[PDB]
Amino acid sequence: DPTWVDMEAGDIALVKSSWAQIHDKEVDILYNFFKSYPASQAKFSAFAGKDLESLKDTAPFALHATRIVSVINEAIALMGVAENRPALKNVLKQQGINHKGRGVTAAHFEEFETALEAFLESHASGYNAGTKKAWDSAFNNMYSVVFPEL
Ligand code: HEM
Repeated sequence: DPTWVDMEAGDIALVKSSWAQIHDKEVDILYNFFKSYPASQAKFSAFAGKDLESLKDTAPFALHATRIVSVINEAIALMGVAENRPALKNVLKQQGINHKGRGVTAAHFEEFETALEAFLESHASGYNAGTKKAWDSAFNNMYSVVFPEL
């Protein structure tokens, strides 16, 4: 599994600022994920077997979208400060523990990354190779803690 490599401060800023451009698009982020990975939608109790076009703009869909984004928001808020590293790692570890119980794989997390990258490329103004590199570094570090729990 990946090895943690401390992020540069500028890369942390690139993640926080590009995130801020999409974090109020929770429903669209979830829709993009399930559109790109229908097999992931099949794992969800509220969504399996339902038509994705029907699910958008319903409360159960916004509810799950908000839950995911709540955790991402917190994790990204905890980045950049040494005294917050234990708290950040505990958020990440708990998500790994919780998802282990749901049969979610390392590749599934990478699929979520792939879809988010495409969404950031579509919606974050000024997205470029540096933005991509910064998120790659953030995901590497997330995986270093999450993958061993899966
Ligand atoms: C950064 C990525 C992700 C985050 C932040 C996240 C977060 C969450 C949260 C907050 C919940 C709600 C229950 C709880 O609070 O523990 C949840 C449930 C769930 N997640 Fe994720 N998740 C992520 C990625 C994934 C991936 C890649 C999959 C695989 C397809 C997945 C599948 C599920 C399933 C099946 C549930 C349970 C739904 C249910 O009980 O009906 N998650 N996740």
